[PDB]
Amino acid sequence: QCVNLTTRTQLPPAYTNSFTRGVYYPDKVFRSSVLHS
Amino acid sequence: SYGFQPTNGVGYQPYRVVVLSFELLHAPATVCGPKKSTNLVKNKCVNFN
Ligand SMILES: *[C@@H]1O[C@H](CO)[C@@H](O)[C@H](O)[C@H]1NC(C)=O
Repeated sequence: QCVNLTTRTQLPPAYTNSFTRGVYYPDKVFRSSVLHS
Repeated sequence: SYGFQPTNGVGYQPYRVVVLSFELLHAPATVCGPKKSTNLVKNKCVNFN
């Protein structure tokens, strides 16, 4: 049922700023009230 | 491929090897030993495992 999508009007690229969403919790540890790096 | 023979090779006999790779100091463990548990007595200087 797969088929190439027709009317694929090419569009210019879009950009944005990452701001302040780029991290996670590196480990399974409850370090609290700490400034760990 | 190598010529696996019953006894003609004499040496170079097949070796079934299995390698285990544990991972420690992580999320709560799924595999542990056969040791059993006890109570959780509090407010006392006790050893814990
Ligand atoms: C749609 O086009 C792609 C790219 O040429 C091709 O690989 C695919 O088989 C086509 N699908 C059909 C249903 O013709």
